[PDB]
Amino acid sequence: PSPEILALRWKDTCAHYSPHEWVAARNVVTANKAALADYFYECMLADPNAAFFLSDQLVKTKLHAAMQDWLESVYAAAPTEEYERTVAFQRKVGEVHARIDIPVHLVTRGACALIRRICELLDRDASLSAAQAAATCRYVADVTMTAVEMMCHAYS
Amino acid sequence: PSPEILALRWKDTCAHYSPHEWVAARNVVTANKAALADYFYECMLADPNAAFFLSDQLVKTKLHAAMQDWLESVYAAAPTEEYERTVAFQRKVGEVHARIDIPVHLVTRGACALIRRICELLDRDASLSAAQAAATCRYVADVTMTAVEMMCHAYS
Ligand code: HEM
Ligand code: HEM
Ligand SMILES: [C-]#N
Ligand SMILES: [C-]#N
Repeated sequence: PSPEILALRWKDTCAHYSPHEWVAARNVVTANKAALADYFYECMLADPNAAFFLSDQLVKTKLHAAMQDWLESVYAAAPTEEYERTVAFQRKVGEVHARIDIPVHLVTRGACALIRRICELLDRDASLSAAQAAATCRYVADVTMTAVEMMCHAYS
Repeated sequence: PSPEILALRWKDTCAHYSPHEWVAARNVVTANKAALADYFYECMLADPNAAFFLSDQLVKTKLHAAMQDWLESVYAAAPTEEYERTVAFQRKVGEVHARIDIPVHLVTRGACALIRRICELLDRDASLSAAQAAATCRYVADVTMTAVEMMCHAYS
């Protein structure tokens, strides 16, 4: 299952939306990427079953920054047309988790935390119309879940 | 990992929203459950990797109806306070998929199809304010992903 094939799925998912959704989403994510990373590790480190796989040092020195870079990569893909590069990266991230047996149910819960908080931030974005915010939230759920799908290829 | 423990997670997720979000979501889902099932199997049977696991007869005679019942169960849980019953059901559904080795990445893509189409339907619901529709879409993503999390427990 090659990256140029997986890139079609990413391109097709994003093509359901306009560049306006891509930009609105990428703007809220870049403006809040540290706060989104904070919320992700706040949610995970609180569950003892998730904390099992995480050290405070690993989060502080590596993963907190990596999560910000992951978010930027996901939301840069469609605007910069870097589909093949992004899907290739998602596949490798998935392989990292599968190799150390991160329970897939915690990966999906993590994805949900990011989708929820990004869509909460979009709802409060005064620069978007009701219709534009709505379309952007649908894109955020779609593109995040596409990234999660690529990551979850490693688990089969 | 008992059902009364898993029920806390479902209750907590739904408690982030008001009964207004629960009802708006349950109303759009019940009104469109057959059309949502249609869209789910339209998306899956189109991918040859997913069609591998599905016969037209299995979809026509069992799963199409089961998907409608799954949707009704997910959106009935918070309004009827049947948390323990719903999480118990989700766990068993997950076990069905894990036993016949349904790739988890296809389960997540399926969940995304339902979230996308339900939120598309909510956007067009003239009876909801912009703010109410927004809150309801966030609930739909959260509660669907909670159901998916419960299903994915079987894969670890
Ligand atoms: C949406 C969900 C997730 C995303 C986007 C994500 C992101 C990432 C990324 C980008 C890396 C690679 C870091 C690097 O090598 O630069 C990574 C690795 C890792 N992730 Fe996640 N992750 C997710 C879910 C989880 C969950 C649920 C856990 C644990 C409960 C977890 C624990 C880890 C661990 C332990 C590593 C390896 C760190 C190291 O030892 O190199 N991740 N993750
Ligand atoms: C959100 C995702 C999904 C939901 C909500 C869901 C729902 C269900 C439910 C409720 C059942 C139990 C039916 C019964 O015993 O009454 C079931 C079984 C089954 N599902 Fe799914 N499913 C999902 C994803 C998938 C995917 C991605 C595939 C395949 C590519 C798949 C294929 C099957 C098969 C083959 C069975 C067993 C049917 C039988 O032989 O008894 N499902 N699913
Ligand atoms: C992965 N943090
Ligand atoms: C499962 N259809």
